[PDB]
Amino acid sequence: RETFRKARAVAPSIIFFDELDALAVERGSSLGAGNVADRVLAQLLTEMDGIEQLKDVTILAATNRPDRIDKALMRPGRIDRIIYVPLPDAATRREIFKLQFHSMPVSNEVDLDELILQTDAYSGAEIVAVCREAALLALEEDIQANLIMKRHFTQALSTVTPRIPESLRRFYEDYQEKSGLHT
Amino acid sequence: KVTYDMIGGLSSQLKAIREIIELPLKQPELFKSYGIPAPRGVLLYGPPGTGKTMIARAVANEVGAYVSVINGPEIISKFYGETEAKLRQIFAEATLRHPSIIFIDELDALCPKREGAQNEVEKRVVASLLTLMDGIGSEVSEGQVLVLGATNRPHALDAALRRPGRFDKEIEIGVPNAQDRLDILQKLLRRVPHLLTEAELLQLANSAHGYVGADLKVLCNEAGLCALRRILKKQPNLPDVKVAGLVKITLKDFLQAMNDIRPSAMREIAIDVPNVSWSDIGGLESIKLKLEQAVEWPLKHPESFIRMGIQPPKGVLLYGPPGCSKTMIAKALANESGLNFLAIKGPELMNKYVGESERAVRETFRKARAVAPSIIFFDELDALAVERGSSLGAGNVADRVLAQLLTEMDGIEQLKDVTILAATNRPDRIDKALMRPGRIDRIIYVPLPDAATRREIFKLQFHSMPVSNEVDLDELILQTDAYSGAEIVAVCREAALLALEEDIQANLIMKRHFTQALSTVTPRIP
Amino acid sequence: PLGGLSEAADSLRELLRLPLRYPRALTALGLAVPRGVLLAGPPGVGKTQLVRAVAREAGAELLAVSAPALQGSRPGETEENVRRVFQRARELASRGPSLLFLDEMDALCPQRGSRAPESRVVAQVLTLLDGASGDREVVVVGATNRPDALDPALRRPGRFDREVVIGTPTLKQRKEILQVITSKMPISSHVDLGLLAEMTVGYVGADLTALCREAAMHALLHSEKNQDNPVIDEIDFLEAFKNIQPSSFGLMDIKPVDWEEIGGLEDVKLKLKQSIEWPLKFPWEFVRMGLTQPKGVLLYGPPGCAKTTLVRALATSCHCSFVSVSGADLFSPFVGDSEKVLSQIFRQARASTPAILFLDEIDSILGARSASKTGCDVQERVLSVLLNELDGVGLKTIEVFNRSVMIIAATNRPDVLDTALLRPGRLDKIIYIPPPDHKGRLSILKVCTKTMPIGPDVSLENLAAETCFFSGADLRNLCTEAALLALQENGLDATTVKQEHFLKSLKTVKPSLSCKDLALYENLFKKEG
Repeated sequence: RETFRKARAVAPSIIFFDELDALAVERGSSLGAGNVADRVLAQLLTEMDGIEQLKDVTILAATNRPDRIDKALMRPGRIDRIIYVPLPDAATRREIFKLQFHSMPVSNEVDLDELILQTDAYSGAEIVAVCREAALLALEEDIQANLIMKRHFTQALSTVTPRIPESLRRFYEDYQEKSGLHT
Repeated sequence: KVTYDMIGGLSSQLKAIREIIELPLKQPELFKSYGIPAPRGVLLYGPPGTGKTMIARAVANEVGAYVSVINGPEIISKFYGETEAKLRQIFAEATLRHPSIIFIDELDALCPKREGAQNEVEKRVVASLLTLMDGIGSEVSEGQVLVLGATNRPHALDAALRRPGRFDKEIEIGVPNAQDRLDILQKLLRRVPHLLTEAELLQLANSAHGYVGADLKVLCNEAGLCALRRILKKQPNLPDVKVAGLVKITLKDFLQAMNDIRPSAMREIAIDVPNVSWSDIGGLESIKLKLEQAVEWPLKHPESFIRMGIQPPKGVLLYGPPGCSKTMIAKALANESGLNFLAIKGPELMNKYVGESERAVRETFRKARAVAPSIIFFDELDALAVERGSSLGAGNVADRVLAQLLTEMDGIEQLKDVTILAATNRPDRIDKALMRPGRIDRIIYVPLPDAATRREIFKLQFHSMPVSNEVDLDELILQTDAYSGAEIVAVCREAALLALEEDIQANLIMKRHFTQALSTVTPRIP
Repeated sequence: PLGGLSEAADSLRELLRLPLRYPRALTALGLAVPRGVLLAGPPGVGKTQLVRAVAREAGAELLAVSAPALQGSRPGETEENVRRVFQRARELASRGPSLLFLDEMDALCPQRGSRAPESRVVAQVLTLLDGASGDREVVVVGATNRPDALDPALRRPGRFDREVVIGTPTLKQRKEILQVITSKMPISSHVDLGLLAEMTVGYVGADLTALCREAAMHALLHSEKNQDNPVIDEIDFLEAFKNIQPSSFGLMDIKPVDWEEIGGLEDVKLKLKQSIEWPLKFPWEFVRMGLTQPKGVLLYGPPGCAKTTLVRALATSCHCSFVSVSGADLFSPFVGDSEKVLSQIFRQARASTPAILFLDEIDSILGARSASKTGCDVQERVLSVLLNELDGVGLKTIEVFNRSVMIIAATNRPDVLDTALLRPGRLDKIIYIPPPDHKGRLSILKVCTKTMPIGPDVSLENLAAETCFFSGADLRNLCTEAALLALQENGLDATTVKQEHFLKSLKTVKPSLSCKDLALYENLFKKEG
């Protein structure tokens, strides 16, 4: 409530949401816990109602399993434009690699190509963790070495596994196809 | 009018307090010889009526110097100043009466804790008391003014009092014992015409379980009145001129006046050396050996075996199937080695007393330490050591009381010459958290009895039951395997029942008796 | 002397000295030093004696007035007595260090829901202190036992806020104070004071004083010949200790343990080395390496591996200040204090700013959330204050002063704990601790057995083959009991031990580490991520 009050007070502003499905576990499962959940969701609808009052006061949200929400938020008028965030392509992966190398002294045996090749089915931040662990491995090579060796990088690549299967992308795109509006 | 002899027994603490009170007054130079402060605040504690006031008055006789009895609630007047200034007058006189002693009765009323004292007059007068006490430290006052005290409950006291220079000598006085029971009986009856005999008094005292000094006074007085009642009920035209001397007490008076007595014996702590022995149930020699090792050796052998000092463990859990005379063995060892046995049974602990359960635990542990060469005990502790979580309505207390139990036991070093014996028959029930070593480590399994133990127990029964010689023990032995001591003695009881049920005046348990007994019994070994 | 107190003594020395050891015109340069401190703890140990001693060391008037000796019967005389004492303190400030020492403020402060005149008393002394703030050298030391016992309204900033605890009865201080006491007492010459000390767990100094007191007391009682020189024997000392009442009650494990008392899972060992101790070298490591330090790590293994041992070995191999956090240390009968000791130990971590803090068996520390729906509110309060305080962060951006404690936890029922704990940003790493394999079993048996009396007949590898589903403690108790069997049975006074006894002891300790429970544990707490 106070959130929305301040939002109005600072009208040129944007509300944000994340992990909506957390509060969006449907009632009946937890008998004594989902009560505050539905109260909160109801009051949320009660706040957003001032759409006219929301004079160009946009609301951005994002979640992982959009199904788990109630369509009371996905009913037309309030939250209608939808976008699936596509997994990073090769160029995006290379850009992630650039933003990574720009903060660690790396060796010259680097090769962006096969790195991008053996980093599919991964997520960006996960790949950041990969190069991070490869730096850790080089640190294990010597507590005062300078440059990480890409052999150790491949070792890390072997160690890290993509805990995200392509079936998840299949489901993502299926939901995309079988949902309401996108634009 | 009450010499020390008149006080019912407990001569030990009597002499203790005797010297501890007299000698300071006599020669403070002895304390000062070894650089010792003169102990100011003594305090006794125990269940009521026990002799608190009796000790008070009797020392008030024996002193030879001033004593000023001050009953507790009498000073409680909500008029401010009156209480504290009255104390002030008391202490001024205390000064003028330099060789003297001051006592306070029911001191618990004066010092309830801030959680208990819902009046702050209490807190301020406690403050003034502290001021007084510390003020007694005047060098001219030293060795002459002295403080006494007694409560109904040392727990209901306040922490601010046992601080140094204020209250150190916390002497315990509580439930008397067998010899003490007989003693206090004799002391009470010192000046009453009685129709009692020696062995009658012995067995009578034996029948006493929880009584207290003034309570026994009530008892004997009511027996005397019952005897007077019987006398005047024989003939009702007898004025007291012909009855005040002839009346004397037999046992019947005692029994009648006794069955209507609840001698405050609902929740106590009995230092009760039992009557059991190895001879009562033999066999399983290796088990009793390993146990007496684990309990006794850690003072002698791992001392001489610190050589390979792997570890002398403390917590033992030596258990097998139920009904195998376990607790019997516990008491047996406890009395045979010569330690003061205690007991807290799991079931008897199965009470909703939040904290008060743990309170009893703590008090028992403290008594144990007070009688340090000894063995604490638990029977079926899994009653409150249930598998955690399964009981949300009764185990929620169980986890926290077990944690408190920990908090106490965890003095592995406080556990020097003090061991612990829980009990159960399902090792899976026990929680390995209470077995993360350090506290309760060694374990034995006490298996089913054997043919040797079988013939042992049968010898015991035929020694305790008139039996016919034609029933050879070896027949049972050939058919009593895979039995249990409890089951076996039940078998013997049932054979006796058959013998008396066929002929109500029989004197020999014959073969058919044992036969149909076997028919009526079975090795319930599921 | 200040036996067993010199460390807290010198800390308070510097603290209270700052306004007094150094002049005022610098404060007049736009600085307002805190004035008025709290000494909370069981007194008689030296608290009075130490405040005496420090007012001496600096040079100050030991105005050791006992405020409990100022109670009044009618409202108004008390305030005049306080006027007297505080005014004398004011003229002391007019002359020099007005080291007013006023003890037992909590008895002068019955908290809310109490009567009225406490309000007048506390507000009036507040006037005194707030006015004497203008005066030059006004300082007061409220001496009590527990800060909670005092008036809440007397814990504000610019009020009694600088509060310190009496010395915790440590081993070293225990010995110090025993020696200090007997420094005027004619105890027997031969004294294994350390033994008596370690018997006296939780016993504060004053307790030890009293214990020695009754000891020598019965010494003098049951002896009459040498009326002046007592050989106060350790036997009477022991028996008195026995007689004496137990103690009333963040205990760091002084016990050091290396990487030798532990074998198996050396992978997890190197992991702990990775995410904990290399940070020591960090101030230059990530510089030439990039990656930051992961805030929190959570090690989980089946209950029975004694992970606490590994944690303590880590705390050993670093020299870093270490404090432990346990539920038994935590579950005091004061509701609302758990959060408080949490904050306190974290403040201590801040104090010894290089700090490694361990959260053992947190399922015990934090129970279930919504299993018992009638008494689980203060647990969520601890949950909230935790989630708040767990935010130890710094500049840490591209010399550096590495002022950043580290927190590591371990438990056995993570599926019970609150899920928000594992937040990336609070606990950003989790590691698995499987029960040892055949090789780990072999190794841990070898190392646990390196002091038991071994015989030339044993073959550890066979046990290793058959002692599967055995925890560390399982194998340790096993070799223990088997040694016992061998020794007692054959050599009542023995020399050797046989493996037969281990074989027999196998069934005596039923190993219920079912592999199905292993798979359950692993799946549960690997999907716990």
